[PDB]
Amino acid sequence: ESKRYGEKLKEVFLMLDNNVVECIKEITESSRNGKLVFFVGAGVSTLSDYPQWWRLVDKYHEELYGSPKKGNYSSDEYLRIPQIFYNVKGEMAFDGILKDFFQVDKPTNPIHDKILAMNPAHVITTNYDNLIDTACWKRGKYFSVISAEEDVANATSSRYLLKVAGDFRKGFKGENVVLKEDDYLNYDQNYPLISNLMKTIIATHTIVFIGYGLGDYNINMLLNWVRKLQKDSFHKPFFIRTDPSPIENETLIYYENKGLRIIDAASLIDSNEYDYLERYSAVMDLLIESQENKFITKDDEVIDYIYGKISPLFALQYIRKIDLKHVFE
Amino acid sequence: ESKRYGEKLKEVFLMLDNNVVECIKEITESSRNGKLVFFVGAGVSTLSDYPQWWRLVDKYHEELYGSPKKGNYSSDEYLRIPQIFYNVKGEMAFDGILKDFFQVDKPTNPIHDKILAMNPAHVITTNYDNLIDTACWKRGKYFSVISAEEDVANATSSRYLLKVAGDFRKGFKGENVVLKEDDYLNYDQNYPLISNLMKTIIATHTIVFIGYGLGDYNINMLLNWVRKLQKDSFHKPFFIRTDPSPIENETLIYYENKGLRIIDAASLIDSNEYDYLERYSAVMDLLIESQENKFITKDDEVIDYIYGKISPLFALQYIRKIDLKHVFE
Ligand SMILES: NC(=O)c1ccc[n+]([C@@H]2O[C@H](COP(=O)([O-])OP(=O)(O)OC[C@H]3O[C@@H](n4cnc5c(N)ncnc54)[C@H](O)[C@@H]3O)[C@@H](O)[C@H]2O)c1
Ligand SMILES: NC(=O)c1ccc[n+]([C@@H]2O[C@H](COP(=O)([O-])OP(=O)(O)OC[C@H]3O[C@@H](n4cnc5c(N)ncnc54)[C@H](O)[C@@H]3O)[C@@H](O)[C@H]2O)c1
Repeated sequence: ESKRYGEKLKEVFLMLDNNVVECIKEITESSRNGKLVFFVGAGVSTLSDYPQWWRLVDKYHEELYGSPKKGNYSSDEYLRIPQIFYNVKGEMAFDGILKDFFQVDKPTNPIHDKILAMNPAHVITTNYDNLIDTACWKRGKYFSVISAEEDVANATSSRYLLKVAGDFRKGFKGENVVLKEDDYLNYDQNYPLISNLMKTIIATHTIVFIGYGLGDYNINMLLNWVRKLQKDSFHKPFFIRTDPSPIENETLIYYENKGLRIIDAASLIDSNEYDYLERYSAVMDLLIESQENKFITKDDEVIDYIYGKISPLFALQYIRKIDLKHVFE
Repeated sequence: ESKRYGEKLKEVFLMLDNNVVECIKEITESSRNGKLVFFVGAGVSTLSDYPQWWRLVDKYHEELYGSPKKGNYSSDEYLRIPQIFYNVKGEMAFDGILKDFFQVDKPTNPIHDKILAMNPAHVITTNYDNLIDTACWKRGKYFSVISAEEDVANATSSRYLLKVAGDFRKGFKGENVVLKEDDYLNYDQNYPLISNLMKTIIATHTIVFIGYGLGDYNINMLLNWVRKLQKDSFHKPFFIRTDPSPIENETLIYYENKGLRIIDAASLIDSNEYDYLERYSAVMDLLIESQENKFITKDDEVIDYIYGKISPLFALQYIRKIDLKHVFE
């Protein structure tokens, strides 16, 4: 643990392919320059035992028909069942179940802290829990929260916490979040400001995609928007994938040509089929410890961390030694 | 069968709900006025043993990932797996699978003839097989086939056969149909005239959906387009549903509020789990035998059928006896 984990991370750093090393090098540089923006989704919140969306679709399904579905719900059944419930049963009944499920208090997993350990310029989450807001407040990093159209102009600070999928701050109702099918069908007409505010950060910042699946609605919509741009014209987003099985090569080639630079979590380490907290932690600790220069051991590498900090100080003819402990950390 | 079927259909009609009776009467009136259009899907081709699309999505999966998938493909897999196989293995292999799977010759089931016996003014189909074209040709009905943009202007007849999903007439290649995921995204740009033609036919005619699942992709786009329209302004399409299990009440209310009048084939008879032909023929025979006046069993209907034919002739001073045999057929 104390020694095992420290040795394991440094050992895994030496076996990584050049692609993962380049991805980590770019992520660390973006974080140091101050242009790193995380994109948290469902998966960084379920580590805090937050309910998954299918557990509410099942409740809607068994309150409409009478029995849970015999299988896993598809992408259409995630938006169509709650819409059938809203149309048939009504709106107050649709909000009673939301109040029952989402009126819970849960802790903040360590990942929520690690995301704040890299100093992200912004944070773009597509979930409605206040776990990330609580973590940011407790760690002392003030972030202006933007969960409504009226919040875009009234931004007190410069760092954002854009919740592009609504929020339950104003109350536990379905008019503040995007859950049904018609909510997605009218997202660009009901949220015209948070769409621009999200598409601008993606184009003028480094983006990471922790906590997301590789076939989500949001990821595919973002890739559809990205394909409408020109030749390169922007930085390809990084995608931390933490699924149990290793990613197939065909599906990796298919997605790496659409913009993603995938960093699979179940390839640097071997873990159990349910140890998700130890798959997020591998990538996050790899990035954080790459920031701290722990994974630096070579003769030519010390002539880069030394030249890369002394070379700018060449126009000056004689710099003081009292502040020379500032050009280095 | 031979003689019991005539009594069984009459009993079913006598034991029908009033909504289905009204739907059948309106359908018969539309057929008699020449304003009936049939929307045929990929459920009248499987009666001819035509290869279902999930077999191609299974061959693509087997050739990509080496082994078949576990379970049943969702909506996204129906459009993404073919797209991944395209982007990875090339258009040549994509079309090689298409030619090997779709270059077959199947007969025309009795439903293709019951469809034509109702005398439709148009036929809109999302399948690519030429089964409906063969059925039209082998009965003396001339329909102008329309499966590409260049065919819209070069039409010669007034009765269209609008294949709104393409056709393999000009070669068994994937560029002549809509099968992938990017084909569906760029459909309004690649088929701007066929969409307008289909929308105009839907607006100015009576539509019956036969062969489509209720949660189909195509149906849920027409249902979204038909909501952007104003108040009533048109006629709600008829949907002939022939699934093995009866439709639930909530899902019936959900789709009847979206502008659909549903005729459930699994609620008018008692068929087996795989007796799809006996359910198609149970709803396509009620309409045809209602046209033939096999259900008139009251004096208020015999003094009305005669009156609807004879009343317009009251203007004429005297009609010949060889025209009374023309007024009635
Ligand atoms: N889809 C259904 O109807 C259904 C039915 C029964 C059970 N489940 C279970 O719900 C879980 C999520 O299913 P999904 O369809 O959203 O796949 P998903 O990959 O789209 O889930 C999103 C991401 O959540 C992340 N994550 C972090 N901790 C997790 C945890 N304990 N469990 C799951 N994900 C975690 C993962 O990185 C995952 O990629 C799965 O464990 C699944 O077995 C789903
Ligand atoms: N639903 C899936 O994703 C899936 C996946 C793998 C295999 N399958 C198999 O394919 C069959 C149909 O799958 P689908 O994707 O077309 O969904 P679906 O059942 O909704 O098919 C659409 C329509 O085909 C009509 N039809 C007429 N004859 C039919 C026949 N012999 N078999 C099936 N439908 C007939 C049905 O009335 C239906 O409305 C299923 O019975 C199953 O054995 C389905």
